[PDB]
Amino acid sequence: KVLLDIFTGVRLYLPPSTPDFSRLRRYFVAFDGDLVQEFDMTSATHVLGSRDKNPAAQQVSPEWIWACIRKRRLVAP
Amino acid sequence: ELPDFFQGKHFFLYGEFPGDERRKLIRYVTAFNGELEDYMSDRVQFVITAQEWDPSFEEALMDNPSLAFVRPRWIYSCNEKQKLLPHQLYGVVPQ
Repeated sequence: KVLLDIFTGVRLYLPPSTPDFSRLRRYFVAFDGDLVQEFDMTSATHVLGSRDKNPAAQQVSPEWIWACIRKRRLVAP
Repeated sequence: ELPDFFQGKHFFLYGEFPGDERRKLIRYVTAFNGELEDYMSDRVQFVITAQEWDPSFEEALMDNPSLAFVRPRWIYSCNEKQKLLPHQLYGVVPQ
């Protein structure tokens, strides 16, 4: 199977200001990611960018998303 | 490195899908570079439904002649064969 279930169970808010937004989102969702809509932002498992608001989430990076898909599993932030 | 055989194709998911089928269809259409629409319009090229033909299908046809009505198994098998299969194999028509 080409589409492996990598980001299963993770709810990530991807802000449209993020560079490479469309490709990042396409690949994240393609590997079982789950995007959170803006109004539902405070309740999400990870945040891309900065811990404001919702510091209860975990901050990651587009580099993190790419490294996860290339290691074919979840990995450290 | 993902395939791109839905690129330029506009999809609308109409009606209710069983279980997580809606999420799965979103995943596959996005993966293969399909563009999913929040709303129906004459820019939609493929309506994906599990429900049966109703007069709104014909109303959308009269405003978009090239529109096609297809079952979610089209998307699933497109993923399985990793190819763009002919949607006519999985079409929805009046009953």
